[PDB]
Amino acid sequence: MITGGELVVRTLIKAGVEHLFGLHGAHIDTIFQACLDHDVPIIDTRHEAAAGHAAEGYARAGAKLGVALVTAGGGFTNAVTPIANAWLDRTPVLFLTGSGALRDDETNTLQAGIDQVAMAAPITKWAHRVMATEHIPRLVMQAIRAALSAPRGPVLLDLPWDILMNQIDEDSVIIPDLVLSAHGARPDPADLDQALALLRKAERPVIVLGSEASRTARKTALSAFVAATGVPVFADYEGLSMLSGLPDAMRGGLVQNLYSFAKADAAPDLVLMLGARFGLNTGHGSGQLIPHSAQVIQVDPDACELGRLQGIALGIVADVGGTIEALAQATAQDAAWPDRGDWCAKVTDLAQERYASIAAKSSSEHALHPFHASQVIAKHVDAGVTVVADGALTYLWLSEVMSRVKPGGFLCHGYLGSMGVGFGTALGAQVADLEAGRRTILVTGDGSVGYSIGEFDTLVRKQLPLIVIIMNNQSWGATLHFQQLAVGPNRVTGTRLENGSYHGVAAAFGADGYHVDSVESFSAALAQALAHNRPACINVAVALDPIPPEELI
Amino acid sequence: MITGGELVVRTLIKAGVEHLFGLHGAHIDTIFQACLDHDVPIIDTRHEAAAGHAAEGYARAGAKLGVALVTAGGGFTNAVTPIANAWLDRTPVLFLTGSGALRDDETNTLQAGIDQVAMAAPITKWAHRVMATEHIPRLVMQAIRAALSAPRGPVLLDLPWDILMNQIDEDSVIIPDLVLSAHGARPDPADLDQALALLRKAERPVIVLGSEASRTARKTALSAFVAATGVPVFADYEGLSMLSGLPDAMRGGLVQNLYSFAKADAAPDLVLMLGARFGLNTGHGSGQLIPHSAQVIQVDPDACELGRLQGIALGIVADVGGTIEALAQATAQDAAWPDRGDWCAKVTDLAQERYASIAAKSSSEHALHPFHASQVIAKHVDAGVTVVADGALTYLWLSEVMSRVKPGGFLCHGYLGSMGVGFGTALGAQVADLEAGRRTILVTGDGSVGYSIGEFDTLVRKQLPLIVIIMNNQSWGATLHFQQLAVGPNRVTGTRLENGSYHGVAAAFGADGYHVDSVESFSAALAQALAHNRPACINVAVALDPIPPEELI
Amino acid sequence: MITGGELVVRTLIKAGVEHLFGLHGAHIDTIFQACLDHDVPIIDTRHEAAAGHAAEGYARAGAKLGVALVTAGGGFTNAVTPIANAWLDRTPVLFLTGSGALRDDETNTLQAGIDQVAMAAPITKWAHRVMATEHIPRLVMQAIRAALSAPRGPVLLDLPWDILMNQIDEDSVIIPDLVLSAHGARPDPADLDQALALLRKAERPVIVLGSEASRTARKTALSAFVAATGVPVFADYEGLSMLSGLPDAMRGGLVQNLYSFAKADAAPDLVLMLGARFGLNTGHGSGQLIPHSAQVIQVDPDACELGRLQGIALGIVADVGGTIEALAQATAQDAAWPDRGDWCAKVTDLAQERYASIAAKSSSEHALHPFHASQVIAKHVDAGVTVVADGALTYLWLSEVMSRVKPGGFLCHGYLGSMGVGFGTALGAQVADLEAGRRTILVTGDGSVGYSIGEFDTLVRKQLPLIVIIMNNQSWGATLHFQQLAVGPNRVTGTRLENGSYHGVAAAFGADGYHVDSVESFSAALAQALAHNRPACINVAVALDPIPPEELI
Ligand SMILES: Cc1ncc(C[n+]2csc(CCOP(=O)(O)OP(=O)(O)O)c2C)c(N)n1
Ligand SMILES: Cc1ncc(C[n+]2csc(CCOP(=O)(O)OP(=O)(O)O)c2C)c(N)n1
Ligand SMILES: Cc1ncc(C[n+]2csc(CCOP(=O)(O)OP(=O)(O)O)c2C)c(N)n1
Ligand SMILES: [Mg+2]
Ligand SMILES: [Mg+2]
Ligand SMILES: [Mg+2]
Repeated sequence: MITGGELVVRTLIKAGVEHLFGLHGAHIDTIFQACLDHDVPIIDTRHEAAAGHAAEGYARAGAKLGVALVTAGGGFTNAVTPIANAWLDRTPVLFLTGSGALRDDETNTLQAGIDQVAMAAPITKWAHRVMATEHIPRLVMQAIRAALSAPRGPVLLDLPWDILMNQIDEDSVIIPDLVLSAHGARPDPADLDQALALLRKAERPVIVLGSEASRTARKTALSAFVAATGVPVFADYEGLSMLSGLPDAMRGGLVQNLYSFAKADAAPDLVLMLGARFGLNTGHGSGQLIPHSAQVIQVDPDACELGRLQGIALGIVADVGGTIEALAQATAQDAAWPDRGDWCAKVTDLAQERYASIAAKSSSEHALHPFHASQVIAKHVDAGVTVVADGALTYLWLSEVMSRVKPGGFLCHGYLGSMGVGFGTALGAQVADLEAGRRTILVTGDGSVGYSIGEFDTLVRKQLPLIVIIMNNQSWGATLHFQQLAVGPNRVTGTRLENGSYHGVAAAFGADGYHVDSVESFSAALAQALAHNRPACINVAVALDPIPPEELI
Repeated sequence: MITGGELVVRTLIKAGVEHLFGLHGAHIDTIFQACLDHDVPIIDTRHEAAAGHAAEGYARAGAKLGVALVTAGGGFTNAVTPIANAWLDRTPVLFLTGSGALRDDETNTLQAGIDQVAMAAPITKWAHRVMATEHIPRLVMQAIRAALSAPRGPVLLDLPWDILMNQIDEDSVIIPDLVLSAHGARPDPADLDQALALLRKAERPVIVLGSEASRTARKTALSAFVAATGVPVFADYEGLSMLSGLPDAMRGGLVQNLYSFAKADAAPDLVLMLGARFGLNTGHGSGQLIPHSAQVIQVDPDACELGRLQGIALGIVADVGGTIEALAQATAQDAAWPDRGDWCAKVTDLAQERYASIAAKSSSEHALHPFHASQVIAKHVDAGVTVVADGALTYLWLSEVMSRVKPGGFLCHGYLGSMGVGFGTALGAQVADLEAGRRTILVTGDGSVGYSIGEFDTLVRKQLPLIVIIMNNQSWGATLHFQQLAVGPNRVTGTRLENGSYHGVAAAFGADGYHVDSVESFSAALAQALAHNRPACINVAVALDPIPPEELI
Repeated sequence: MITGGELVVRTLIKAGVEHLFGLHGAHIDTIFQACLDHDVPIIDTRHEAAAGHAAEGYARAGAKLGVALVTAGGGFTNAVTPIANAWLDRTPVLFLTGSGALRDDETNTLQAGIDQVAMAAPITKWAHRVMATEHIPRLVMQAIRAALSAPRGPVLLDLPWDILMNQIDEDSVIIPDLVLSAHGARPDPADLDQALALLRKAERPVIVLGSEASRTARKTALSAFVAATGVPVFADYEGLSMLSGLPDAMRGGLVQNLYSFAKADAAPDLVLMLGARFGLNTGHGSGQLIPHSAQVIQVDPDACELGRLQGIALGIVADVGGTIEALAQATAQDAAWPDRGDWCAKVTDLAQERYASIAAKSSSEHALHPFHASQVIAKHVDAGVTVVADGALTYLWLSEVMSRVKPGGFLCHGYLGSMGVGFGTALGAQVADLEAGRRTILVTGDGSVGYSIGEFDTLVRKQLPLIVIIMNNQSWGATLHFQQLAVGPNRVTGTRLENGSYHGVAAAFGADGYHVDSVESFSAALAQALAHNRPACINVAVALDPIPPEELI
């Protein structure tokens, strides 16, 4: 005789999950008991939103399934921002929630009576309420299959208190394996051929990676394909870390710096989009990054994304990882590829030029320029580090130093653009980075850090050595800029935050707190915090007036 | 200057659509005007349900996109049953609906004020309301891409009266092409290898086809793969017609007759499921058709379906058509395949034995046995015929004669099990069959025909030579059987239909009407109607008491 | 030991329901068995849509709860149009639906796996799935209270097959009474005073009744209020029959004929709206019926409706029935009311003038004018007759003769404006009219009758003596008019219906069939059918070209 909670955890074990992120409630205590018995850690936070964002972080930074665990009612409703974020970001999280007992349904009782499945339906791949304890294993496994397959996304499994506490005889119900191929589907040989023929006869070809390249992590395949063709590779934020293993001469970097190419007479001839959607990060349908004049080969698992905002030449529905593999295989059997050395140097030179351009207009005459601050962070970024970015102006500036470095992970806002998401995200990422030997750095704004500032307590309780760097410009920055730029100099309201010692908050939570206002003071602080196996907060006084290039766009 | 309706039709044209199925309304009259101008026929019915099912029938029988067109309000709400059916049936239909003008939203006006998108969300791949006339082309095309890619399914595009009537200058908005590869994704080489290895070392292997094999229609690939391996092939209803081109010795027929295999000591060793889900048609998780002892290779575009009710050996998420192609390609390069002649003969003999078994207990001592009736239909079934089946007992009987024939199409109930769906389905099918030179026969129940009996008018108006065969047992038959069988002999209520001359109704609508009660009278009637390029109704008096084998299950 | 189906029926009994309207299915057979045992008739139709509309008709014509009963899957989806119609019409129907068993949820099984509750949520007052058999009584009763209270509306109760078949010991679960006051809430005395003060100092005051006056049927109170004040009373379609008991001199008739009042210098001074919403029937916010210059007193149970499209003077949220009562009570204690005889005559004269105006332009030079046809129906309309109206042009013409007669019921399209709804509606109404001794006449279009033409069978099987009058103009009339009027003379497509003997269809179903083409032939036919306790169809050949005054609007 065992509980439905046991059933959940036994299935999670068989799926290979090793960590869950949650906040306790009576409704879901059978899952806690089971995890205690099985030595499965639940990283318990101070807010369900932080718990959900940790699950995302864990998934995004480890390329794993993330699992979030929340109680009925407010437990679920506090998880909604994570679910929506993961939905837009194509990130694989199983959200497990409690709900009211099915017996005594519709009795106006504690934490019951909200349609949690209806609320999640618009923003999950699947959302469903379990009706019987016996169904737990097959439904947990089905939810996980939905989460993990292309395009990845969140799933909500709602488990009534009733269903969880009820006891059945183990050995009346079978726990299935996760039987799902790890290699995705790949293009038809004729599409691959055509794609390769177009790639071969292009003068200025370019590859753009998006989130699905990251989720599948086919690093050795990518790098064989890139080495054979010499075609320079860009990424949106989520795909960036997939460039870390490529040879320098073909790291184009973040797609944004594709911006100035047209006016340099170097607008790409052809673009191979591998899970990079037409939208915010790729410049919508504007043709400012992905030129209207270019032939586009788009590979996405969702047919809707294929040429959504712009005409394309070849539309392939397939898995991105499977496709990368296929390109490598076809390309190992090839080796008649034109040089592209000149084109690669041009790509390199343009990225380099934007950087030096920015550098030529940055200061400290009584105050630290956000670009200078980002540079200080940049010199510590390599494959042994995951960078998590939050807070508008902060990350638009940070982005300019991200292309020339090679992070193990880079986790920035997706389409949701939700301020505050970073803290939970970074905490989940650090958990995943512990097995891989990486340090997680969170770079956030003074506004954004306030959303989840209580997580400092969690960092100390759980001994997670996350470094939280706050770019402190005394304001909701991008948003203050909008008011001045779009309305007028004296139209600034509700956008100032001229109060609060954030390092003191961290100190009062047990975390090491630093405050800095200079290139040299910040440098020393970050170095000292990296040297300690200890969580930290670095409160960086930074100038507000400078406008990052990406903002004017 | 052109209308939003023009924009819709121009985009449909470029997608290659050649017929729409609808019922007129003022709200959507711009689409009618445009179709009139471009010579695009709209097949207008007597009920939006019939229109919607016609779109299904056209898609299912032509392996094409089907397009339904309904007005705001009741237009949409009448279309809901077709949407749900297509959803469960993985059938590609674009449902185009009017809705209230966005200007004067929330003014309690005619046909406005129901959230049509919210209603369709639970049963569509995508459902969305267009907000601007300029968006019409990219959104129509996006909707079509979603409909057509794996697994196929319905899509609802809601077009406000406002948005449709409003005029823009053509040449300010571009009409995209349909750029979407026609070949689906295929398995990773290593998964294919493993699948083929398991297939090669099996003793009693079996292939089971489901709806996706049918949507992709890779007939020449399938038959090359079957010819190379000699592996017998079964299908659920929707997959059946895909067996019409295979050599007889490997036509297992409908999956149901896999039922008696276990007790004959011939339970399959291995089963290759190509788009056949675990569910109603495959015997759920019971192992009565797909044995628990068998190794299962499942190929489905939705990872959810992979081993949903039962353990599997290999779970591949890929397109079924692309998979079939890949198996043919790998299998042309092979030709070292074990005989399977004995096994195929065994498959053959079991199917044949079930048939003769049924035949040995069927009569006419004053009344025509439903099996004998089905046989009369069978002798007219070949590649030049699409059979559409409705009505419970009718189709459970019909199913027993469908395995030994080779129809160009077989369209039966799917998971929805919705009585009455057949009439509109057969009407759409007949439209698709006209270019292919086929005849459509509908075989339906006296109950089910009453759902859409007015479509006889549409047959006559539109000169569609459909033959409507009514198995008339004076009742909602299966449903009456349930009452006697599950409750008791004198517990029959609301299930009798002892009234109504259905051939008369057809005659009053201008269609040729026949009434028959015998093997010989029915035979003559069907032959005569097949000989005429004319729609017909054949009212067949048939016995009620007999229980089809499938019913006891 | 008893079934959940028993529980449903026992609770329905205690609520006082005496008829259900449904179509049988195995999933809901426990309800059929129970009704058979308790002598509760289920009127079984040929389409769930018809069943649902019958429930509406029964409720709308009897001022009762209507109860509809449909099976899982297609049974529910076919009911959707009735649900939506009842939603916009504020009509009290309990929709009881089957759904798949909760055990074996998510097994891809027959008729399961569509989120029926999600589909109904956007168009019900409450929609809910029952989780335990013990909950059936309290939940049925809850559903009924929701349906019956102000503003009335449809409710969906979803009862899994599981839940219905499962057996419990009766006497372990109590069946509650319907304990819900029959008298609605009434306005605060101060609001009533103010309303009465404004009404007393008005020069040209007017009352407009809507659906909620009809649901509560406070006939004796209304007529005491009207007799005390001498204030003329109008109604939208649904409120019309509430005018049948009032003195002639204060019967303004349908609100539409308030149209010409402004240009006659007689635009109302003040309007007391009793459940009449701003919307389609009251001319939206246009002030063509409810003048912008008038002081408006609006009484509605939904605060949202209060001045939704137009400024009002006094907004009261209360029940319309309770309010009418309160006005009668306050007004019995009053009797100092200004004359209004002149104003009433003026109202009378305007209505009369519109009628004579129309009459002066109607013909038969080879063809029967729709107006003349309506007049033939009018001479049989009194308190002993319920009129049901369908089909666009048909009812816009019929409406012009409705003001001067006094029907026991008038059931016309509401906001949904869904063609075809009439047939089931009239069938339900005739069931309700049987206890009250009334005859039901359906007046419908040739288009609309096609939607549910099979119900002629149901009329014969159930011996319901409905008379179905088809205004046959060989077309979807209003819709063809729109094309000529809005697009052009030769822009007529998919709007013609030049085929089909509708009377023949009725005769083939066992109903008396007539066809007529003249004032005198129609007159004889209608009289003969009224004389027989028998269902009938009168196919009326009617001219198409005439444009009803309401159409130009
Ligand atoms: C949850 C959420 N709240 C508000 C906003 C709107 N918003 C866009 S930028 C911004 C704030 C910037 O704050 P900060 O973290 O201080 O970063 P800075 O721009 O100062 O670097 C706000 C409020 C949002 N996108 N998401
Ligand atoms: C829309 C719908 N209504 C009701 C049912 C329940 N049902 C199962 S079998 C059956 C009807 C069979 O009647 P008929 O069309 O005459 O075929 P028969 O079995 O009588 O040959 C019904 C009504 C359903 N599955 N779908
Ligand atoms: C279900 C539905 N279908 C279509 C329309 C659009 N429409 C406006 S009136 C009308 C048809 C008129 O029907 P009929 O019964 O022939 O009316 P008449 O010819 O008497 O005007 C249609 C189709 C609608 N409002 N609802
Ligand atoms: Mg800031
Ligand atoms: Mg039957
Ligand atoms: Mg008509």
